[PDB]
Amino acid sequence: MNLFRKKPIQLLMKESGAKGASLRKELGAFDLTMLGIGAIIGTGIFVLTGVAAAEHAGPALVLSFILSGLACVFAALCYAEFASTVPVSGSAYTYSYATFGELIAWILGWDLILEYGVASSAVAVGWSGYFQGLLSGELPKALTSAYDPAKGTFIDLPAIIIVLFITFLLNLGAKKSARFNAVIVAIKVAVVLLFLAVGVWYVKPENWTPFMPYGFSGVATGAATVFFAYIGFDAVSTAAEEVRNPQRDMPIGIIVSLLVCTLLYIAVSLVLTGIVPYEQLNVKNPVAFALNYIHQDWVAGFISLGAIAGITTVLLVSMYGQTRLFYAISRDGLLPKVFARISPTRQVPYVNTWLTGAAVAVFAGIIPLNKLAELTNIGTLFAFITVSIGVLVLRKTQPDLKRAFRVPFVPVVPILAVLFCGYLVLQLPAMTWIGFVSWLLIGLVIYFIYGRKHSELN
Amino acid sequence: MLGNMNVFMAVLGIILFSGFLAAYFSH
Ligand SMILES: CC(C)CCC[C@@H](C)[C@H]1CC[C@H]2[C@@H]3CC=C4C[C@@H](O)CC[C@]4(C)[C@H]3CC[C@]12C
Ligand SMILES: CCCCCCCC/C=C\CCCCCCCC(=O)OC[C@H](O)CO
Ligand SMILES: NC(=[NH2+])NCCC[C@H](N)C(=O)O
Repeated sequence: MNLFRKKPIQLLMKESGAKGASLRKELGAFDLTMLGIGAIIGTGIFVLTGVAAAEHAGPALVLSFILSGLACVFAALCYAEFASTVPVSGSAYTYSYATFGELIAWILGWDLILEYGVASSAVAVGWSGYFQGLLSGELPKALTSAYDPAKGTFIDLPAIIIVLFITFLLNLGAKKSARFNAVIVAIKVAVVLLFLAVGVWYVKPENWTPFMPYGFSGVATGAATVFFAYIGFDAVSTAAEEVRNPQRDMPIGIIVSLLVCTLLYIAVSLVLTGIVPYEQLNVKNPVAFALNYIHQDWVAGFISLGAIAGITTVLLVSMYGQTRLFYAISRDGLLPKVFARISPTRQVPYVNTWLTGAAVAVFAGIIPLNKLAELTNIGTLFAFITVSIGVLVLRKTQPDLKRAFRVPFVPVVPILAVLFCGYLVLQLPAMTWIGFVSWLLIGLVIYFIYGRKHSELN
Repeated sequence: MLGNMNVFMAVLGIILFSGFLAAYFSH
């Protein structure tokens, strides 16, 4: 940690308390688990499982989910202790600002500004696949159905439309309902269980026999791909102002949501590859494709509808997590403060959701899903590594702190989170480093020409 | 958290009931 102006935890309580003073707190460990599951299950399991099975691991994609799941478990425990120690309405940016400080907080924040954005484009691309697949059986123009390659398509229009629709939704700001959230999440969980219950009757173990055709090398490169599917448990700390006793219900919501998805993910990979041979799984809607391939067409409509109504929740959470990140970074002074009128004569701090949304809408319509997922994955992995180290830093500096939940084993588990994650980063392409490093160099320039012009310069 | 646990289990069973129903009338 270089050039550290740590934010005092007392100051984070005052901001999370002033913003959440009018809000009614009544959420529990179940509502927070719905907030986690509703932000995890999406394009990663519904779409990326097909490409990862076909071209990375094969039937051994279950080991890819176990290795990738193990990395997220160790990292989720670190996020949990931060949510238990710093129970503020903030994520890895607010945690790094209190443990490392300014420079590390800005790099991670600048890293997350992109990670939430590229993931928003990635979630919408997979959403466009299931929406188009559900329509056929109809089809739009052939030139407006995917990214721009050498033969076929120009722009992904459905992915563009759903982004501008969620941008229109977040602009209105309909008061989110805790009961409405549990319904949409249960739709997602039931159709995943519906696939597993129906699909188990059609599993031929012959489709498992070439278990590791690409070897463990392909198991590892697939683990970095479906690592995308586990992201979302960090969104539990969003409603930190609306929880009675956040010190213990937020760690519960984080871990319980992740472990539930891990079991469902391990189950889907085994059934999906057991039904369809892995070579035929490279398709935009593998779960709906698996039900069609095996003559269960009527159920493939249910799963396609639950995916349409379920993936659209991950997109709402992702773009909000990016919008709220602009609100917090500019509040800390590291970005220019924008303002707009909320009443005819009362102006408030403003973040242009139509510009951040239009930027997401562009990339969702021209970039293929495998690239957006990989670029999202390098951003999430570095943010995961920083938090896993920050726990050990917060253990050494400020040890006598209130920790309702604390990581099981003091050094071993956070170190394992770092090694597991850092091993996954090595299995990503080198071109993913191009857009990621050059993005950090742009932010590193911003910090040394404007970052030291903030609410903590003095 | 109280009543929301029921609305979760309800529509979960409603979807699985209709899903189990459609899967029986196929192939
Ligand atoms: C809890 C789970 C595992 C069991 C309930 C799921 C439902 C959907 C199951 C239970 C019995 C199943 C049926 C049993 C036998 C056959 C014949 C064969 O052609 C496969 C399809 C078909 C017609 C199955 C379709 C799915 C089915 C109706
Ligand atoms: C029967 C239907 C009745 C519907 C009645 C209206 C229900 C809310 C409307 C839209 C949902 C999108 C709300 C968008 C604003 C909430 C922001 C958001 O999603 O934030 C992420 C949060 O952590 C988790 O939602
Ligand atoms: N902050 C993020 N990177 N969010 C991405 C959420 C992706 C989600 N797990 C899915 O598979 O759809």
